[PDB]
Amino acid sequence: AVQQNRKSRSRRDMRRSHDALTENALTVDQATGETHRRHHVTKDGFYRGRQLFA
Amino acid sequence: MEVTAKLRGAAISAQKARLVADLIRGKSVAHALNILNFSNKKAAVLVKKALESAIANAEHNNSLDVDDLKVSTIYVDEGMSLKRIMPRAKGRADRITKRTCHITVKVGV
Amino acid sequence: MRHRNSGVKLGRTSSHRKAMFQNLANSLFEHELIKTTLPKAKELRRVAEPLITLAKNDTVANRRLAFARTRNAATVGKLFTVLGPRYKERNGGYLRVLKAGFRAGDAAPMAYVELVDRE
Amino acid sequence: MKRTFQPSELKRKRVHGFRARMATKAGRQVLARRRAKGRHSLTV
RNA sequence: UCUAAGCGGGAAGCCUACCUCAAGAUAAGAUUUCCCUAGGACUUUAUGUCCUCUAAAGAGCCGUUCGAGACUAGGACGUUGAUAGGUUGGAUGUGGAAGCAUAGUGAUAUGUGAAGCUGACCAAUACUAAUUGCUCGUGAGGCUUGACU
RNA sequence: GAGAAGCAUGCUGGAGGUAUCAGAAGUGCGAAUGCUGACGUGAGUAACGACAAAACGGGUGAAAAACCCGUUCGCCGAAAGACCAAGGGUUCCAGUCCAACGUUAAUCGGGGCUGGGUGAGUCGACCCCUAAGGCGAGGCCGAAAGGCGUAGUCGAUGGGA
RNA sequence: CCCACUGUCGUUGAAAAGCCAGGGGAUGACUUGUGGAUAGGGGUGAAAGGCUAAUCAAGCCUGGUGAUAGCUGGUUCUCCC
RNA sequence: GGGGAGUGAAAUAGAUCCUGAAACCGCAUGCAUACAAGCAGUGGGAGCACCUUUGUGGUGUGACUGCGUACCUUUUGUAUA
Ligand SMILES: [Mg+2]
Ligand SMILES: [Mg+2]
Ligand SMILES: [Mg+2]
Ligand SMILES: [Mg+2]
Ligand SMILES: [Mg+2]
Ligand SMILES: [Mg+2]
Ligand SMILES: [Mg+2]
Ligand SMILES: [Mg+2]
Ligand SMILES: [Mg+2]
Ligand SMILES: [Mg+2]
Ligand SMILES: [Mg+2]
Ligand SMILES: [Mg+2]
Ligand SMILES: [Mg+2]
Ligand SMILES: [Mg+2]
Ligand SMILES: [Mg+2]
Ligand SMILES: [Mg+2]
Ligand SMILES: [Mg+2]
Ligand SMILES: [Mg+2]
Ligand SMILES: [Mg+2]
Ligand SMILES: [Mg+2]
Ligand SMILES: [Mg+2]
Ligand SMILES: [Mg+2]
Ligand SMILES: [Mg+2]
Ligand SMILES: [Mg+2]
Ligand SMILES: [Mg+2]
Ligand SMILES: [Mg+2]
Ligand SMILES: [Mg+2]
Ligand SMILES: [Mg+2]
Ligand SMILES: [Mg+2]
Ligand SMILES: [Mg+2]
Ligand SMILES: [Mg+2]
Ligand SMILES: [Mg+2]
Ligand SMILES: [Mg+2]
Ligand SMILES: [Mg+2]
Ligand SMILES: [Mg+2]
Ligand SMILES: [Mg+2]
Ligand SMILES: [Mg+2]
Ligand SMILES: [Mg+2]
Repeated sequence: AVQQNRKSRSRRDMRRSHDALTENALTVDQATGETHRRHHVTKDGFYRGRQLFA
Repeated sequence: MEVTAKLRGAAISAQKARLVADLIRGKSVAHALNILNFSNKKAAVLVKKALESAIANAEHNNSLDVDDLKVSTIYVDEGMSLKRIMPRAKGRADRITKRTCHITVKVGV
Repeated sequence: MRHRNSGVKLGRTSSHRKAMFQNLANSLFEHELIKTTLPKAKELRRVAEPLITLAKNDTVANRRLAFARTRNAATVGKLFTVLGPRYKERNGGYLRVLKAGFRAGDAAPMAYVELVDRE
Repeated sequence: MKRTFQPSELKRKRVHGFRARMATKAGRQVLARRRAKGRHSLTV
């Protein structure tokens, strides 16, 4: 139910050794020149040579 | 020469912000701005605010060029907590600490 | 186990799920471009393309089927006058699902759903 | 669950008020005590 | 005289034998195949450092997904494409749709017609979505002995 | 220096400190399930309070799953609707703000700030009348303090335009 | 409407006594609002030592009071015999 | 919320504002650490890094190795589970 001894600050940092974040897949849409998330519509509505909500 | 920006009193804990601060430490300023732009974490917004402020200070007060800049230093410290009460079952009461942080960015060529 | 099973649950009862997908189909047929979550968008194809396939033949039984399945007279009128004759010579694939980032208050993956030859 | 307080303002005054305490000797001693201690409110 | 020397038989038991795992077996094994062969300075003089040039074989991120799955990992595919959805045909289940016509006072019955509808199945089919990409991974791999050259 | 300890000096600090020899003590802390404050481990883990249920388009905004407008879907309907008494005390309405408060965000709010808002011969209270019960001039009783009670006077939950 | 016989759940609860599904009484020795009376060795009790403000084989608050404890715990700098 | 400018003797004297300790939590540099079993020290002792001198010097780290079951209390007697 509960610990008998407190955890050292070393064993607490050893558990967090898998807690790191990674980056996303970002590409340059040289149809428009901007940076965008791969396979996603850009911030203003562009994708692979088409524009939504002109 | 490093140019500094401080964001004192962010309403997040330092353990949550250190994860985003580890992602951009030592990178070029444009790449770090991209990483922060396309993040779903809440600490990314505050860290992007502090980084934008450091770039503006470097270019206005010190008159530096931006494509040469780097995120040379960044670290997160703890702020002062807010103490609150949470009623529990059977008449018991727990103490809630609402945590705070200080973000410090240093941009340099 | 889930071997070779189709359909979603999406946290709802069967009847709520049916009602929600019918509502989505009606909204799509009216506006022709809507924004939803990606798991809701990919299951909407399986609900909304059969209605267009059905509206390609304008008989009284087909229109009564479309009304039993949409319960919306404006949608039935738009299917058998506009949408059916537009795709009369297209062999399926009348929608388009496009990933569109994440929701602010939620961090939920979102998508655009649009009709193919709109505007 | 029904709890113990169950307020009524007439009964509050008739059990604990100023005239109730002034109508006996031990109540006048309650009032003398509470004036010696410096309370900002003598009674309920 | 079965034992002291020497030579044997003997059980669902032991070791093999059958199935599964297994080189972190730190002694980290083997076999087939594939990839990398640019220049300058330089001194803490050695698998030494610095600057331009280079970025392979491959792996991963991402996407469409699975008879694989808690998250992972693992399998398949990403336009020179059937990976998923839809579309078209088939199969299956249910059991005689709607409209119309006829017979009947009516409930209803009959014909049109085993009709209409039919999740997850089989087969075809680029109609929709699998992109223009990015990151990692280098530039022949110390020394000493002994054999072949 | 045998020890409790002492001496010198760099940095910070910004106004007091004190030899020697006597004198007086709130004179030395690790423990008392000791007392007060602060901060850890558990752990970014359990949980986010009725299984009535949501979806989309537009607006405003720095930012919208949650606010406003619209179009649909769903739930209660002897209650999850309307109204009095008690209790509370401005929560009511408008403009404006979003730090804290709201188990998430909030542009919203029963939150902050600035103004506004409750109109009676007939509704109610007060008022006249009394029940139970209280207090009670004189009076009876009691070391004192005090107890009971007559005439009276109060006291609605009941009677009176 | 008043009650509380059984069971599952809940037991750092939605809750310091509940929910849900069933259960009993339901014109009476009934249920209930408002006001009042009884006060601690006392009251009240179709009686279980029950209740008397989440407290009952003698309520709570202040005082006597720093009660007493042949019991348990704790007791702080250095050196020498 | 900060960065310049400006005030002031002083701004890590800037309003949570004299001084600013410890527990606790970061970032940076050096060395060690992914074939090895236990109160984490102690006696040895190689290597590396930085200062310095021409060192049988100083500072940090510590491969490998002998020995080694916390403190208080109470007990005949406690690593004591
Ligand atoms: Mg650390
Ligand atoms: Mg409570
Ligand atoms: Mg499948
Ligand atoms: Mg869910
Ligand atoms: Mg139903
Ligand atoms: Mg078919
Ligand atoms: Mg039918
Ligand atoms: Mg003392
Ligand atoms: Mg202490
Ligand atoms: Mg202590
Ligand atoms: Mg755990
Ligand atoms: Mg868990
Ligand atoms: Mg959970
Ligand atoms: Mg809720
Ligand atoms: Mg009913
Ligand atoms: Mg109501
Ligand atoms: Mg209001
Ligand atoms: Mg909030
Ligand atoms: Mg208000
Ligand atoms: Mg009056
Ligand atoms: Mg009397
Ligand atoms: Mg008298
Ligand atoms: Mg009267
Ligand atoms: Mg009345
Ligand atoms: Mg029940
Ligand atoms: Mg009955
Ligand atoms: Mg008593
Ligand atoms: Mg008596
Ligand atoms: Mg007694
Ligand atoms: Mg004492
Ligand atoms: Mg200072
Ligand atoms: Mg200070
Ligand atoms: Mg090793
Ligand atoms: Mg061990
Ligand atoms: Mg003993
Ligand atoms: Mg013993
Ligand atoms: Mg021993
Ligand atoms: Mg043990």
